Amino acid sequence: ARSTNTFNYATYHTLDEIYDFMDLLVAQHPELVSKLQIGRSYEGRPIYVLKFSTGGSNRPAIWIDLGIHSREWITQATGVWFAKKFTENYGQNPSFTAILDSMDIFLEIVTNPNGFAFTHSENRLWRKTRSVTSSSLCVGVDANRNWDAGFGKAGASSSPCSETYHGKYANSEVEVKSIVDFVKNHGNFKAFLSIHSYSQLLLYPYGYTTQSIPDKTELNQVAKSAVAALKSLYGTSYKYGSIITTIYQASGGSIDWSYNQGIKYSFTFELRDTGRYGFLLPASQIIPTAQETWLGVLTIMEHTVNN
Ligand SMILES: NC(=O)N[C@@H](Cc1ccccc1)C(=O)O
Ligand SMILES: [Zn+2]
Repeated sequence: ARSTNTFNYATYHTLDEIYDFMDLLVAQHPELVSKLQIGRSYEGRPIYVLKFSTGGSNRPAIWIDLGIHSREWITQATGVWFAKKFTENYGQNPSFTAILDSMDIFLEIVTNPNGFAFTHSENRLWRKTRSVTSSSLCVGVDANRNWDAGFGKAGASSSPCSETYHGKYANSEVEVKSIVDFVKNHGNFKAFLSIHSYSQLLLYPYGYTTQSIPDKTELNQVAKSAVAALKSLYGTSYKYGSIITTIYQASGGSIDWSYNQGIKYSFTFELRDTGRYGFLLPASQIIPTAQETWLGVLTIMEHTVNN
């Protein structure tokens, strides 16, 4: 309510509640976290990113986004928990402290604010953005089919009414371009993590082509380690591998774009579960999901620091 220590992390929140949370966190830890507005949504809502930094100019950074697909509520809920955990473990956990003393972490909890608000007021299963385009009565674009990586190719739909519609052209969605511009301007990101649900998978590039990435051997081992770490908590089983070999051919995905930009440690997490609840995961699983996911994320971060 009026203190991140009183905030209920075991329940799902609205857009306003999450945004308020950000202000409270920043007010409580001014020396560690700051709120940056990287753009505005199609409908004009501000797009915020939380920057966790210990100092420095343009220290190598880790990017983490959640909620690019509005209906995957477990992701924004995990992002809120992550934000609080960062402030609790710095100075207490030797590994994480080491990470923050040398790198910055950028966390975008609500990557698709228009769609998120829509899931709360009209359609709980909305997945796309909220932009409208003349030649169609259908609304929205699949933000994770809109990136400049094999755009328009197999793995995305060309019909505006489709849940996987890629849009008119790469980066047409302001929600996507806002991230692209910020990452490009920064120029020093070392890791790029995009979180989704559901399926319990840890994926690496590529999704748009069957071509194997040059760093396949290293990324596969990093994923193997992260999955083992995540499983150690509650025994949750995750599969891992390239997007195209694990799920299916998908074009215009964020991770493929970031990897092609030279950001080697690009991974997408697909959280719980494997279909029993799907997108409607019970609130009682928020904390356990967040706790185990953190172990997998920390593993990737550790590798990035020492590499
Ligand atoms: N559940 C869910 O959203 N799955 C992802 C799969 C994916 C991951 C990374 C790149 C491309 C595609 C989707 O965007 O459809
Ligand atoms: Zn998704």
